[PDB]
Amino acid sequence: PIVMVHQAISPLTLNAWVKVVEEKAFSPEVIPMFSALSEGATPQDLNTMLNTVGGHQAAMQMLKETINEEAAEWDRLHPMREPRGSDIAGTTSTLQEQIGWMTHNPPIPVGEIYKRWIILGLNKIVRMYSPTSILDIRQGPKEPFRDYVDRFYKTLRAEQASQEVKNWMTETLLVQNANPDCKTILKALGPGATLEEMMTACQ
Amino acid sequence: PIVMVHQAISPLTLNAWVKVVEEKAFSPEVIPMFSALSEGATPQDLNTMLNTVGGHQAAMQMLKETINEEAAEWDRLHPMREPRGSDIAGTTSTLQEQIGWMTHNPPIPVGEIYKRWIILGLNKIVRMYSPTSILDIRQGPKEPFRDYVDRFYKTLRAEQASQEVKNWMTETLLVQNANPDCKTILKALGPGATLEEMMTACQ
Amino acid sequence: PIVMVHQAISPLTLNAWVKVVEEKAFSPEVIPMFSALSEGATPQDLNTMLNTVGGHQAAMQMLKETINEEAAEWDRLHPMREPRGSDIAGTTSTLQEQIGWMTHNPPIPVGEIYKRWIILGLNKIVRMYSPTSILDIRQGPKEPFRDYVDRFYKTLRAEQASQEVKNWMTETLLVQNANPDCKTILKALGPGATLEEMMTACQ
Amino acid sequence: PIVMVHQAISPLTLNAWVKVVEEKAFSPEVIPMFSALSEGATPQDLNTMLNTVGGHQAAMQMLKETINEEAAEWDRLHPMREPRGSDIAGTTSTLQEQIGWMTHNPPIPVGEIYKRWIILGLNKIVRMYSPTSILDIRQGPKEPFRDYVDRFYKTLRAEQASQEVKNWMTETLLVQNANPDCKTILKALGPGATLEEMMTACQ
Amino acid sequence: PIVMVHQAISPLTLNAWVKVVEEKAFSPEVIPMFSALSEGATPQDLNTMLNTVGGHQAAMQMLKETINEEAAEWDRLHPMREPRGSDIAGTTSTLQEQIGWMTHNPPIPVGEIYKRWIILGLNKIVRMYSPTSILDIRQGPKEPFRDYVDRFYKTLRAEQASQEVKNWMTETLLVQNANPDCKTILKALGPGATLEEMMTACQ
Repeated sequence: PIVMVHQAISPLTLNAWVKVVEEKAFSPEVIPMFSALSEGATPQDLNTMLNTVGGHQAAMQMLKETINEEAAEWDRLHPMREPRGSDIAGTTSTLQEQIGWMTHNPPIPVGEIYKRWIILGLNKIVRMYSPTSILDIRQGPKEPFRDYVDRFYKTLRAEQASQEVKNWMTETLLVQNANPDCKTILKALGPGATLEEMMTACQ
Repeated sequence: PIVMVHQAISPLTLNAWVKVVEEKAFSPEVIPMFSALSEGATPQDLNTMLNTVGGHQAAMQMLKETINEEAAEWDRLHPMREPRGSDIAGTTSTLQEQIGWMTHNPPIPVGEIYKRWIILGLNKIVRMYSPTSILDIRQGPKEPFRDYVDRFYKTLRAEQASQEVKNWMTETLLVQNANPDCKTILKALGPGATLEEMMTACQ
Repeated sequence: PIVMVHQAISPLTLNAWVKVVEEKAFSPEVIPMFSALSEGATPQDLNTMLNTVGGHQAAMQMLKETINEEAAEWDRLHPMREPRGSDIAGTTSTLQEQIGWMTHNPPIPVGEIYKRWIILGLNKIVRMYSPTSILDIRQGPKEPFRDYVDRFYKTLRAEQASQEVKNWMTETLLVQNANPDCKTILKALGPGATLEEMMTACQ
Repeated sequence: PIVMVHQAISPLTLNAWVKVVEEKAFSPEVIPMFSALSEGATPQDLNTMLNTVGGHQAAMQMLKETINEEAAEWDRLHPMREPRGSDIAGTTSTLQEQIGWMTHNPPIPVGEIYKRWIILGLNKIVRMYSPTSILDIRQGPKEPFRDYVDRFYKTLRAEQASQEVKNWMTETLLVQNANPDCKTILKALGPGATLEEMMTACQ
Repeated sequence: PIVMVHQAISPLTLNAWVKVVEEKAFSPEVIPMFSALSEGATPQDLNTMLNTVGGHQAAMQMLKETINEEAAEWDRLHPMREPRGSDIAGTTSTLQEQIGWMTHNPPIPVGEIYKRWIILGLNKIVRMYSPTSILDIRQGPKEPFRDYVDRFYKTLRAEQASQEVKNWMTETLLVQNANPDCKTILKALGPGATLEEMMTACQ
C-alpha cells in the first residue's frame, strides 16, 4: 500500500484473500473483503492479488476480459505522462511510475479507478453464480422458519434489485412464499408488523 | 484503530471475527470478543466488520433495524457539523469527517455510542436465541455431574437475571434440579458448602 | 500489554487462547501458553482473556471462587491509593489506575501477583481433572512400547510428585509396569541404561 | 529482506509457503506466491525457503540440479569481490558479502538472478506435472458446463502455448470438444459470441 | 530475540512452532524451520519453546537427557563470570546475565552452542524415528511412478549417507528397485539420463 511512502504488501493479506476465496467462493460478502484488503493498493499489488486465486480460472479470465474492455472504452473516451488503457492494467508501467502518479499534485487516483473496474467485474461474476431466482424459494413442509428466512434473505441480497424493488420483494414475497401455517400466523399478526415480531411469533 | 493517527484495519481482525461467528454463532462469549476486536474502531470500520459476515443474514438485518431505530430515537432526544443519527451510523459521513471528530477538542465519541448500540443489539439477539429456560434443565439418570453442572451454569449465564436473582438461582435451582443421588450428597454436605467442595464430593 | 506505554491487546492472543483451550482442554501444557500470552497484561486484560472462554463454565466459576478467596486472604494479611482485594480483580478499579500503578516508582507488580493466583487456580484445576493415577497405567498385550511410554510420561507429568519421587517413579515404575517382553528386554539391558538405549532396544 | 537495512525473515512467510505447497502442490498459481513471498530475499533466505518444503523431495532436488546447471552455464558465459557460480547459489558466501553486494553501487541483483533461475525451474516442474493435454478434455454426458469449462481453462493455463496458440485453442477447442447439447447451443449463438454470452446461454 | 536490545518473543512464533510439531511430528523439514524460528534466541527462550510442546513427552525427555550429557562433556572438556554447563541450559542463570553475555566484548555465543546441541538431539531423534531403510522401498504393481519416486527420495533424505554414497544410491537403487515396466523404460533411455527426462518418459 501507500501510506507518504511505499510499503511492501504483506503475506498476511495474500493468505487472507486466498483463504476467503477458497472458503466462500463468490458469495456476496467476498466483495467487502476485497474492498478492505485493497486499501491503498497499487495496480501491481492488485494484479498480484488477482493472480493468487488458484481455482475458478474461468471467472478470472472473465475478469481480465472485462477490465481490458473497460480500459479500451476509457481510451476511446479519454485519449509525468498521462496513463493509457494498458497503464491502468499495470502491464506496461513500472512501479516507480505508479508511485509517481500516486504522489503527484494533483493526485490521479488510478488505483481507485482500477478497483472500481474490478468491483464491477466481481459484481458481474457474483450475478452469474446466482444459484436461483427469488421467486423459486418456497418453504418446505417441515423446514424451520428461521433457516428458510435466512436462505430467502441471502437470495434477495444476491439479486440486484433496487431499494424500492428490494423493499417490495421483502414485503410481498416473504408473506406469499411462506408455508401456510406461518403465512396464517403472519396474517394474524397484521400489516405493519416488524421483522422481529414476526420471527418471534413464528418460533 | 486510532492511536493520534489513523491506522489501517488488519486482516487478522476480520479473519478472527468471521471465524468466531462461524464457530460459535451467538453464544454469549462472542460479545466480549467483539468488544476486544473493535478497540478504537471508527463506525466505517464497524460497518465493514458487520458486512463481512456471510451467513445469518436475518440476524444482520435485525441488527441494522435495531441500530437505525436507536439512531432515530437519539435524534428525537438530541436534535465541524453536529452529527445526526445517520451520521453516527457512518452511512452519510466520510472517513475524514470521522477522523476530524475523533481528534476534536472536546472529543465526540461516536465510536463508543455506535458500539453501545451494537452491544445492545447483540444482547437482544443472544437473549432471543436463548435455547431453553433454566427450569427445563434436569439431570439425567446417568448424566455426569460435571457436564450437567457446566450445562446448567451455561444456561444461567445465557439468561438475563440480576445478580441477586442469579445468586438465588445458583443456590436453589442447582440443588433442587439435580439428580437424586447428587441431591442427597449435597444435602449430606450441608448448607454453606462451597461449589468446589460439592463438586469434589459428587465425583 | 505494557512496553513504557500501554498497547492494545491483539486479536491473535485471544484467538490463540480460545483455540488452545478448545483443542487441549486442561492438559498441563496449556499453562505455559497462558504464561506466554499474558506477558505484560493488565488485570482488565486477564478478565477479558478469562471471559472469552465459551465452554467449561464450571471451571471458570471454580477459578473465580479461588481468586476471590485468595484476594480475601490477601486483604486479611495485607490490610496513589493502595490496592484492595477487589482492585486486583479489576472489578472496582479503572484502566487508568492500573496504568498508574504499573508505572509507579517503585512499581507495584499487581499483574504478577494476579498471575500467580491464576496459575495457582489452574494448577489446582489441572490436578483435579487428572484422569488416573500413575499406578493404574499398565502396558497392553499388543500396545506399542513407544505409545505406552509416552502416555506413562504424560501421566507422570500430570501428577504432583517431587523431583526425587518423580525420578524414583521413572526408574522403578517404568520397568515394573511394562509388559513382560519389554520388562525382560530392560532387565537384560541392565541397570543404569539410559532411556534412549532402552527405547531403541525395545523397538 | 532488504528494505536500506537487513530485516530478519518473518515466520509468517515460511508458514504461508509451506502451507501453500502442502495445499496446492505445484499448481500454476503457486509461482506468483513465490514471487510475492520472495520480495527482497537474499540467497540465504531463498535456500532456507526451498529447504523448508518437506514432501516432493524429487522436485526440490531437481530444482537444485537445474539451478546448479544455470550457475555452471553462467560461469561459462561470465567467468568488492565478484560473485562466482557457487556464490549465486548462496553455498559459499557469507551474509556480510551478500548484504554488501545488495548495497553496492552499481547494485548487483544477485537476488533477481537467483529468483529467475528458481522460477525457471518451477516452471519446468509444473510443466512436468501437467496431468493431461488439452485434447484429452471432453465434456461428460451429465458434466456441468461451468465445471467442465473451468477444468478446461485450468488445463489450458497449465500448458505453455503462445498467445496466438492459446487464443486459437480457446476458440476452436472449447466449441469442438464440448458435449453435443452445449455445442449446438454455441453454434446457435453464432461466431464472435463472448464468453459471458455463451456461459449464460449454456446454463 | 536480540536485535542491540532484547525484544519479547511473539505469540506468533510459539503458535507456529506448536502447530508445525502437531502437523508434521519429526519429519526432517521441521529442523530448518526450528533453526529459522530460533534466530537470535536466548536459552531461556529455547526452554520456553521446548516446554510449549504438549505431546511427544518421551522425545522431549530424551532431548533433555542428551543436552545435559553434552553440557556435562563440555564441562569436562571446558572447565563477567564464565558460563558453566547448567548455565547454558538456562536453569541457573537469570535473564539479565544472558543479555549481558550476548552483548559482551568479545561475545560468547552460548546461544549458538545451545542451538547446536538442540539440533544434534533433534537429528538423533529424527534418525531414531526413521520408519524404514532405503532398501525396503519397492514399487507396487500399480503404484504411480511419481508417488513412488517421491516416497523413495523422502526416505533417502531421511538417511545420513554422504554425498558420494547418496549419489550412487540415487543412480543404482532407483533404477534397480523400480517396477519392471519403469525399469525397462529407464534401461531403454540409457545411462546418463537426467531425473527429469526419466520421469517425463515414464509418465
